Amino acid sequence: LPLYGEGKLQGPGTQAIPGSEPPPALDGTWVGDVGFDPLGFSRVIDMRWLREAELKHGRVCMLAATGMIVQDIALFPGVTKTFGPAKITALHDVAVKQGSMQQLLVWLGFLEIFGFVAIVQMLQGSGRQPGDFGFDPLNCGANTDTLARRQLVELKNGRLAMIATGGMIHHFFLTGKGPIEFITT
Amino acid sequence: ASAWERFCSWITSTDNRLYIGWFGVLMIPTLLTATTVYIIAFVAAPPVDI
Amino acid sequence: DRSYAMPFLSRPPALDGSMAGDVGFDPLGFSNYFDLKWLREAELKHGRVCMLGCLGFLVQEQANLPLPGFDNKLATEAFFSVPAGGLWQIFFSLGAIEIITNKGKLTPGSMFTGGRAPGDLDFDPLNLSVDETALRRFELAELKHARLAMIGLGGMLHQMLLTKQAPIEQLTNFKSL
Amino acid sequence: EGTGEALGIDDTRLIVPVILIPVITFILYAGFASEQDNEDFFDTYDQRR
Amino acid sequence: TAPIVHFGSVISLWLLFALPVWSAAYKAAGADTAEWVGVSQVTEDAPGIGLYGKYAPEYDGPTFREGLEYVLSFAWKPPILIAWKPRADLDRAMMDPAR
Amino acid sequence: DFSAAVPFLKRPSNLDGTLAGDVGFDPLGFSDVFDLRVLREAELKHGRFAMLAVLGFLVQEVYTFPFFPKMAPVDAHDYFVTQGGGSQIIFWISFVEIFGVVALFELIQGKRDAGDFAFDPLGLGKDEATLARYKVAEIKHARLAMIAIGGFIHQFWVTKQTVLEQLGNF
Amino acid sequence: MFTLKIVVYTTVTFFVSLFTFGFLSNDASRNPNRK
Ligand code: KC2
Ligand SMILES: CC1=C(C#C/C(C)=C/C=C/C(C)=C/C=C/C=C(C)/C=C/C=C(\C)C#CC2=C(C)C[C@@H](O)CC2(C)C)C(C)(C)C[C@H](O)C1
Ligand SMILES: CC1=C(C#C/C(C)=C/C=C/C(C)=C/C=C/C=C(C)/C=C/C=C(\C)C#CC2=C(C)C[C@@H](O)CC2(C)C)C(C)(C)C[C@H](O)C1
Ligand SMILES: CC1=C(C#C/C(C)=C/C=C/C(C)=C/C=C/C=C(C)/C=C/C=C(C)/C=C/C2=C(C)CCCC2(C)C)C(C)(C)C[C@H](O)C1
Ligand SMILES: CC1=C(C#C/C(C)=C/C=C/C(C)=C/C=C/C=C(C)/C=C/C=C(C)/C=C/C2=C(C)CCCC2(C)C)C(C)(C)C[C@H](O)C1
Ligand SMILES: CC1=CCCC(C)(C)[C@H]1/C=C/C(C)=C/C=C/C(C)=C/C=C/C=C(C)/C=C/C=C(C)/C=C/C1=C(C)CCCC1(C)C
Repeated sequence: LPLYGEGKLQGPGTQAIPGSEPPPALDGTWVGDVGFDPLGFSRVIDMRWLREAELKHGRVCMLAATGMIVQDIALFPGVTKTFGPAKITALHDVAVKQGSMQQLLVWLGFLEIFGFVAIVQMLQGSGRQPGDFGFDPLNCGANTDTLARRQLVELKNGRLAMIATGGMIHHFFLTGKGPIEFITT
Repeated sequence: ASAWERFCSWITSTDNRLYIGWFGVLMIPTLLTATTVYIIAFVAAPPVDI
Repeated sequence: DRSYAMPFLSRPPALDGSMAGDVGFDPLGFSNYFDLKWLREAELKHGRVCMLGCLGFLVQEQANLPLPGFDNKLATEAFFSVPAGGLWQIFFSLGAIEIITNKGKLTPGSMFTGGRAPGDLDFDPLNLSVDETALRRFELAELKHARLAMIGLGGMLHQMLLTKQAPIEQLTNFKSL
Repeated sequence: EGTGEALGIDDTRLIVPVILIPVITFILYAGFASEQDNEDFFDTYDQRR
Repeated sequence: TAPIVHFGSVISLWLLFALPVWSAAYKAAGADTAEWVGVSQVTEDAPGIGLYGKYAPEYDGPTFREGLEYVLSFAWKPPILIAWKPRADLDRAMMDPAR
Repeated sequence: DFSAAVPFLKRPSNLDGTLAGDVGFDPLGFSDVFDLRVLREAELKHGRFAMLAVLGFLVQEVYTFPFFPKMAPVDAHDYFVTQGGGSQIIFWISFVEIFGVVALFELIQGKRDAGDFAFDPLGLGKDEATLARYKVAEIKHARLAMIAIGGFIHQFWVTKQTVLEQLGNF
Repeated sequence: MFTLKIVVYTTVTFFVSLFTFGFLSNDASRNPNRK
């Protein structure tokens, strides 16, 4: 798994925190490794679980950010009748009573049972890498060098989407406005 | 070499001044209760509507 | 020569790697003064009770036999609703198995005379542990869940007593104070 | 009195001692019993303790 | 001769046949695959992991009665106040008069 | 020969000078009568209590938690001895102090250093040199906070003015 | 009244259980002619 940009991004000789050195778990092989782990979470918890959690959070939060934006730009027909005008976290409470969120929980949990099995199997030497669920129907990750880059994009956009979703939700708590309405203020 | 075995040996011991044994386990408390209540009721007890 | 769980304290001499739950934590040092086989058996037995007890708190609380005195969610107050008759015939069922599993040997001076390892009543229908590594990881998992479920039934029960609300209900209502 | 309760047990509390104290005594007796040679014998009584 | 007793009777025979059936299903197959192993997130270098799998530690220490007397000793003679007994090496028995 | 802190007095014998913040100050001479390690542990524990108390005294005055009512620090003890929390805090302190007793028994046999509990959760003073400087800083700040907590509380009693208030208006 | 009842039940059960499991503990062997 050669690292794209090894030397400028995600590789040795690029250590983020200049004064401090990184934990011994943070080797030069992992993706998006800028040598950043001040609180030292890596020595305690296995890196495979940690990258699984990072990729799961990033993939969930990219969907969450794009949902919070698209829900403002457009809405599926009929949601405005059942759900009244209802933004990020109020819509959660309304949709829980509606029962849609139960279905989301049921089916995402059904998928996460096999996600749990995959995490277990990787942690007992199945050879699977973190976040690799074999999902590439369009065959866009076939080329290896493009896959390398797309991995760091996935990590970095996941991080950016995590911070973004935190922003949108707490801006909603402040003003009670969505992303599009909040930016035009 | 077990606590119950030692207890049974002590109860069935021929070395106690007064033998207890398993029948004594039932006799001594019952007889002592009867003696105590009889003494207390004989020295002091209100009249009884026989 | 210092306990891992209690850095400040020195390691209990008895506590050791061989046990499978050892992290050096015996600050009192009971180990020094009781059969550690007996202590481990007691730990695993209490935990095996509590592991079922917490789920019971939870399942009884949501589903229940449709029998007439069997339906009362607050478990604390449920023990008495179902008749002691039933609770006694179950207590007697656990007695049978106590003596069945322990094979009559059920005192500290007799329990392990047959060579039975502590905490094993020879039960292993599934999740086989013939793999020592698997046995080694599963025993730590069992001990951690035993220890956690102890805290659990404790909280669930004392808490159900505190607010007369079963587990799931209490927190959702979470009437505080 | 004269009500017909089984073993006089009118309160359910009374059962806790009545069932448990034999069980603790049974547990203490089991340590004795498990230590004995429990094979059969052809005699009027067992001379092995 | 009731419909529900028949139902309970089928389930009783199910519970009775479960152990002879599934215990043997376990016996023949089992999890002796040499890959069935529990997996956890924390690094296994320091999980307080069990060593030697089942471990039974031979025991020849104080009797159970003596043990409960030790535990009774927590209230009868705890180790608290002994810290404030005088300096036990020599108390400066040769404390120089100047000091 | 003679303590630098008290030049007219002679240097207390057991106070050789190894422990942090040791300036040979023991006029009454408790070190000669008792183990210095036990006294050092008592000093560190009381001083840590006092440092937390001194910080909390001011943090309560500037900010009392919204779920709790607003009372000056001293007026609070009496409130929470009934609210319930008082019990919870003193309960947990006793829980930790039982293992403190175990650690003291270790200390008596010399298996543990005085005032040491391996608490560097974030590896602050992991440098040998720094741990020294920190040990000196810890003992001084503790010795100061012992005075500060007593002043704060005793001032409230003589003058109903949370320190911040009093300082504002004498 | 109930407290006295349960205390008496405790005492009676204790002594009856001692009698029961004591005579059940191979009492026939406790004779001077054994072995
Ligand atoms: C796993 C444990 C367990 C076992 C192995 C077991 C076996 C048997 C057998 C087998 C030989 C018989 C024949 C039998 C019979 C009865 N059982 Mg029992 N039973 C167990 C558990 C419970 C529970 C939880 C309850 C219960 C009850 C009753 C009643 C009610 C009589 C009444 O009250 O009219 C009767 C007649 C209920 C009760 O007594 O209360 C309503 C009750 O709640 N049982 N039970
Ligand atoms: C053994 C074995 C087998 C098996 C098996 C089986 C059936 C195993 C079953 C195991 C079970 C049921 C385990 C349950 C554990 C529960 C825990 C740790 C709960 C913790 C709760 C906590 C900390 C809490 C809390 C709370 C409290 C107190 C307050 C509340 O307000 C909130 C909250 C609710 C959060 C098989 C058959 C495969 C065969 C094999 O050969 C051997
Ligand atoms: C001269 C001399 C010597 C000496 C000496 C000296 C000067 C000794 C001085 C010792 C002193 C000043 C000790 C002070 C201890 C204070 C503590 C433990 C405070 C705890 C506070 C708590 C728990 C609290 C609280 C609270 C807070 C904060 C928030 C409130 O809402 C609630 C509440 C009120 C409960 C030496 C050493 C040489 C010996 C020599 O021979 C003679
Ligand atoms: C739906 C719902 C609810 C809800 C809710 C939810 C889901 C709430 C919360 C959501 C999320 C996504 C929170 C994210 C918070 C992120 C933070 C604070 C980022 C910090 C960044 C830092 C420190 C930056 C660090 C740094 C960066 C990047 C750059 C510089 C270096 C460094 C310092 C390392 C409720 C609770 C209202 C209930 C309701 O009934 C239902
Ligand atoms: C009563 C009570 C409570 C309480 C309480 C509490 C928390 C009480 C706390 C009291 C404290 C901590 C008092 C401290 C006094 C310190 C003194 C006198 C130091 C003098 C040092 C000097 C002169 C140093 C001298 C010096 C020396 C030696 C060396 C250097 C030179 C020099 C500086 C000159 C409540 C609030 C909980 C309510 C409850 O209902 C009951
Ligand atoms: C009363 C009642 C009601 C209804 C049924 C019935 C009548 C039979 C009766 C039954 C009562 C029963 C079953 C009671 C059982 C009591 C139980 C399970 C109590 C549990 C108590 C548990 C407690 C404290 C746990 C506290 C643990 C603590 C701090 C641990 C601290 C810690 C330790 C030890 C090491 C690591 C650090 C950490 C985590 C801080």
